[PDB]
Amino acid sequence: GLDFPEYDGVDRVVNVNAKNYKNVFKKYEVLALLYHEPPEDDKASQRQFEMDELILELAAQVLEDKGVGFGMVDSEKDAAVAKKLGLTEEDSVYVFKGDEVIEYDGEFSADTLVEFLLDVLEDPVELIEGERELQAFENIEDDNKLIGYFKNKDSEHYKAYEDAAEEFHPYIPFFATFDSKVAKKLTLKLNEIDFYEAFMEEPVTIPDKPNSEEEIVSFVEAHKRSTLRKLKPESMYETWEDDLDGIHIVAFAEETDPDGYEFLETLKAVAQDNTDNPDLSIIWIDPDDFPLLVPYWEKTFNIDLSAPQIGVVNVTDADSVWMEMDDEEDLPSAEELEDWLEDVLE
Amino acid sequence: GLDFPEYDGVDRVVNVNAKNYKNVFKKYEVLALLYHEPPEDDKASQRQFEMDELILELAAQVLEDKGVGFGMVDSEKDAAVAKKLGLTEEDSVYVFKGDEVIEYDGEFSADTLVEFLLDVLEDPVELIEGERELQAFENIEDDNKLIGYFKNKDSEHYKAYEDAAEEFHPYIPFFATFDSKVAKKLTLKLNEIDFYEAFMEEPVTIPDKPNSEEEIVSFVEAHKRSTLRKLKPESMYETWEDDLDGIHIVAFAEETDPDGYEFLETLKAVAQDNTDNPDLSIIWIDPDDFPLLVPYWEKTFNIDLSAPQIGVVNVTDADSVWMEMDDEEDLPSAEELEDWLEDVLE
Ligand SMILES: *[C@@H]1O[C@H](CO)[C@@H](O[C@@H]2O[C@H](CO)[C@@H](O)[C@H](O)[C@H]2NC(C)=O)[C@H](O)[C@H]1NC(C)=O
Ligand SMILES: *[C@@H]1O[C@H](CO)[C@@H](O)[C@H](O)[C@H]1NC(C)=O
Ligand SMILES: [Ca+2]
Ligand SMILES: [Ca+2]
Ligand SMILES: [Ca+2]
Ligand SMILES: [Ca+2]
Ligand SMILES: [Ca+2]
Ligand SMILES: [Ca+2]
Ligand SMILES: [Ca+2]
Ligand SMILES: [Ca+2]
Ligand SMILES: [Ca+2]
Ligand SMILES: [Ca+2]
Repeated sequence: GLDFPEYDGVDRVVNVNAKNYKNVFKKYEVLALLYHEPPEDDKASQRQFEMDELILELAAQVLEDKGVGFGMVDSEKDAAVAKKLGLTEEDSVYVFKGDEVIEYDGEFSADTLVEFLLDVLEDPVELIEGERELQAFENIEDDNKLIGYFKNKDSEHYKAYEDAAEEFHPYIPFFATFDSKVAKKLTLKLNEIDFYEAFMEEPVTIPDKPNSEEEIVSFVEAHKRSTLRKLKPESMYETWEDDLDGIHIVAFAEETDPDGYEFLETLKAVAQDNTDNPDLSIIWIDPDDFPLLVPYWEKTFNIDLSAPQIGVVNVTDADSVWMEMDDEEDLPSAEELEDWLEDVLE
Repeated sequence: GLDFPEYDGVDRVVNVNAKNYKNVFKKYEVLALLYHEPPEDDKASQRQFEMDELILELAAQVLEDKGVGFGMVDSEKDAAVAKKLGLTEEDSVYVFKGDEVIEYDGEFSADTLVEFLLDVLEDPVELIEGERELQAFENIEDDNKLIGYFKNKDSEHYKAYEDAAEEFHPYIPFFATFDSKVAKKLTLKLNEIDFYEAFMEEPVTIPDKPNSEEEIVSFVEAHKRSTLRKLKPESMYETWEDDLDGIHIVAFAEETDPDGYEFLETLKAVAQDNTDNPDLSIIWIDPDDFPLLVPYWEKTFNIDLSAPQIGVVNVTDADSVWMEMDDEEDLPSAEELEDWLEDVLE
């Protein structure tokens, strides 16, 4: 029978240098550039560099037909190109779509990169027309989302909303509808924009509508750090490095597992009860999203990720404390969680 | 501060040859061997071979602490070793756990390989004691599962049950209880074994209890092909190559998406209504499980995997037919699906 697709071994990652970098940007709508330090001469360093190149090669093969290019910029050999393009963070990926530039800070894998770039290709604002499109919108809960009601696609207040959407694309989805019926179900006046914090039932409306590009961006910046945030591969590093006071409240819960789903519903509740605390942000990690880190997590934290967990992690040395839970008795409720949090921090 | 783990570039994949293969099998509890053809000389083939070596290297690093080794066996240079070990399927992975041998036939990626090998390390039979462990068992539906009720692990009929579990480890989970309360909830007599076909509400009891090792293996062999099957990466190739009559009924549905969950519930219903048809076998593909194949699938089948799909695929040329659904009307019902498949097949 016909075989599944496979990596064909063809090289597609452009070696970007001073003479071709201008042609490359014109060739591709979306361009992903790995800004890297010159590979050390030792064996292991040469292998690490090799792994990262092939990951780009595999991604380039997948996204060749959709017009996504992949390039490498050497921090010394191509230093002038780094200067003209603004590549500062060493050993990191930059994504270019038309004008805007995205400083990728997520997992460096073929799966995650292709997913992220496919989201990048999409327009910054997604429209909602039928009730099924609204019902899909109302079901999002692991991303902060915005919804606005505007008269037409040509409205001046919509372009400001769209321009603001470009500042957070694709991490934070921006939705808009021109159907008053959908707007009525959401209690959205004309040109009003609602911000739904992740895992929160009731939204927050942006004051002083209509809103300009700057008013929207300022609002999102002040509200993007949700009280409960999910560790997603597209942004795991940005999220983890955003520690409040040198520690993270980490909770492991497998959504598909019954014990994991129940424990998550408790977390959502604790977050809803304490959503106004400006210093509280809990990281939810679904171990199913990071299969390669599970053994490392069980080893470092001395926990069994087959059962739900919650703890405090020192981001400096990975020192940790974890709430103990009985495998026979029922899982702790919001009351027990709120009390366990207050004690370990006091 | 502290960095996430990374590939360190150290080589851990053993070059298995006639002089070391016996020492290797004594070193590791679980050993995965890539039986591979000698690498071709061209550039592209040299990259493909390189890609596959690093994927093994990445898994070798993740599972070093848990005692899992990784080796490569060349079909010509190590042909005598392949002879002694029984490595016939070229360019494929063989996993050895003590005595048993598992002929891996799944996705060749680090994520899937580590997930699979971690399941191999687990014992073949998982026990159920409390109420929470029971409810976790009852939630499984994408795997065929077995459950038996015995007196204790020293029982003769439990040891026969455990020996049979090794023949299907870890693809088919074998569960067992010694708790009479749990047995009552499952309507299980003593030494009775219930077989829950995937996506089915009611089990099938193995007749002529108590059952021997061979009676169980035979029963599972005759029931392994569930009427509805999920394409899982650990076994995607085995599933796909098991064409009914040179064709597959393929259904795409993203479980987390509301429209995909409903269409899956409809699929579950259609499967339950025809579970006694020996020829009907539907493959369910969750596009979230195969992010690198989504562009290839949308291009080949001319479908949009953001909406649920169902169709018939010729396994020889990837020719296909797909049920058109309106993006504004409600999703098709079980009857409408039964009406579309029987129509295209007649
Ligand atoms: C699936 O497609 C294959 C070809 O891609 C079909 O096989 C051909 O069938 C015709 C007559 O049916 C023969 O003349 C050709 O020689 C066959 N070619 C090959 C390569 O097998 C097959 O019939 C199709 N299956 C269905 C169910 O339509
Ligand atoms: C984290 O660990 C460091 C030592 O590595 C220690 O100095 C610091 O105080 C710890 N932080 C907290 C919040 O305990
Ligand atoms: Ca370069
Ligand atoms: Ca997103
Ligand atoms: Ca309002
Ligand atoms: Ca205003
Ligand atoms: Ca909040
Ligand atoms: Ca070898
Ligand atoms: Ca399994
Ligand atoms: Ca029964
Ligand atoms: Ca008998
Ligand atoms: Ca059946």
